[PDB]
Amino acid sequence: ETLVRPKPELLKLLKSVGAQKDTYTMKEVLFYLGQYIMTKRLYDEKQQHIVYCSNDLLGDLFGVPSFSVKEHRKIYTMIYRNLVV
Amino acid sequence: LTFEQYWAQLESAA
Repeated sequence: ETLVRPKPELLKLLKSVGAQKDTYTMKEVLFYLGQYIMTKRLYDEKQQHIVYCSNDLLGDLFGVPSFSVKEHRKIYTMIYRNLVV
Repeated sequence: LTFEQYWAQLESAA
């Protein structure tokens, strides 16, 4: 129940999968981000923890062409670099 | 799918 405020690019990402608010729980931020990635089918078929985000708004937010969903800290770090504070 | 269960893991930290 800590609410965070996505900076504009993160917000745009959330809004492309139906997000309506200015603020969000982290669980919400991940929810939408998870949906975007399933939706756009960005995960690797065989190795489904691999996400290819080069050439995508998600790539702009993250600053990498790919990442593993096992790199928990890395992912939360990207998000937390993209919050109004 | 496998991606949903790696991602579900991710949500436990939040």
